Amino acid sequence: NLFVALYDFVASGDNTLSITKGEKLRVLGYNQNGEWSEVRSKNGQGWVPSNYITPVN
Repeated sequence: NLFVALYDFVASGDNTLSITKGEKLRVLGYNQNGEWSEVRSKNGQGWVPSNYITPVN
């Protein structure tokens, strides 16, 4: 189901994705240890730290 950004995140190059607080996100998957999440947003697709997002219930 759908996700939201909890904080602003500035991409640090590579395939990380900048997101801003309140932004809607779709979660595509997790990394090798689960601490990063691959997400799809308006700005596009990339990785953000998992603790920056929460599923909306």
